[PDB]
Amino acid sequence: EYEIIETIGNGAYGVVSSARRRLTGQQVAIKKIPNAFDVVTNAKRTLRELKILKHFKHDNIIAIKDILRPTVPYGEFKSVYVVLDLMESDLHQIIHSSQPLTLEHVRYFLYQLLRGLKYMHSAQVIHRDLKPSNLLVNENCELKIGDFGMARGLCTSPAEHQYFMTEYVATRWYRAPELMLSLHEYTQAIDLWSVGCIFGEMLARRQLFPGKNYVHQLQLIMMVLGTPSPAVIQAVGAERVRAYIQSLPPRQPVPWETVYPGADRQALSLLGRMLRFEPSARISAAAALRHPFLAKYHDPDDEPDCAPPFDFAFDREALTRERIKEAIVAEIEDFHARRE
Ligand SMILES: Cn1cc(NC(=O)c2cc(C(=O)c3c(Cl)ccc(Cl)c3F)c[nH]2)cn1
Repeated sequence: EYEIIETIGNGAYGVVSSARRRLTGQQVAIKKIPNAFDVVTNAKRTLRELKILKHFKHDNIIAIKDILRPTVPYGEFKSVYVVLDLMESDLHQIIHSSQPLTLEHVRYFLYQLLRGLKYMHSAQVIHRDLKPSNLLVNENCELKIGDFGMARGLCTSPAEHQYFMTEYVATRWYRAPELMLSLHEYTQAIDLWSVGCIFGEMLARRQLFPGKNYVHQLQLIMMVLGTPSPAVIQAVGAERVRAYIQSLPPRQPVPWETVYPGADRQALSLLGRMLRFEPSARISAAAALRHPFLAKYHDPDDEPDCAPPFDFAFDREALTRERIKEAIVAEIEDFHARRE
């Protein structure tokens, strides 16, 4: 049914290969999740991502094109094969390379990212791990958000460690203040912090806050944003961090013009609207698409919401590996039923 071209990916998620459907000739990416059901944690993530990707139909979100059916007896179905959009590169590789990236690239890439988040956010899904390398880009310059392993809804299970240990959620360099400090306000605004970090990175083609560890991360952020306000300092979850921040002299925010000298005025306008300490002070995805910097591409008339919202209830459930296997197989059957 498929003709393998070459291998490209490894690992943590599995193995990725480029391929073509024999009948159509159309090119795809095939991900093998080997021994998919052997570990509960992994199996749970697999089910969560299968449901998420099947839920979205959006040009700026990686899509499942096919899932191969077991052609073996059920008991020997060990590894899962997912067929996905083939994407040549990603935003990290592009930013950190000798490829072009003018203001127009920045503008268009940001536009698509935000377009994808408006959709995803409206379904009540926080990605929680946006970074350049999770944003794939194909030969046509389409940007697609992938890697939904970290994604959660607005109210989650206290049985997960992450519920309390927010400072370990996602990736340090793009991790929102509210996660670092446990500000007890966990919304889609988490993503808009990461977007700001990505935006900044694209403007200078280097990482905005590359802290070596926890404390240095906070220091790097505060070098630009200044010290958090009193109101935020009070809201800090743990005593020692709270105390640490209070131990520093007040610092005034640096205007973005200084951080990124000579950069587009309209770009820094929007950037500033995203990188603020307080979650609810940050611009939303939907509103950022309205900002003058994205004038050129914004079309209210082609930036859909996602109905209905995604429900994360299934993830809360306590299932054995063998039940998770069934649930995943049901999703493969459902995929094909819904088509054929
Ligand atoms: C450099 N290069 C990468 C490819 N592969 C693709 O086309 C491709 C990747 C995806 C993903 O959902 C995805 C995966 Cl599988 C692993 C990790 C992350 Cl972060 C992802 F986003 C979908 N298609 C080919 N070359």
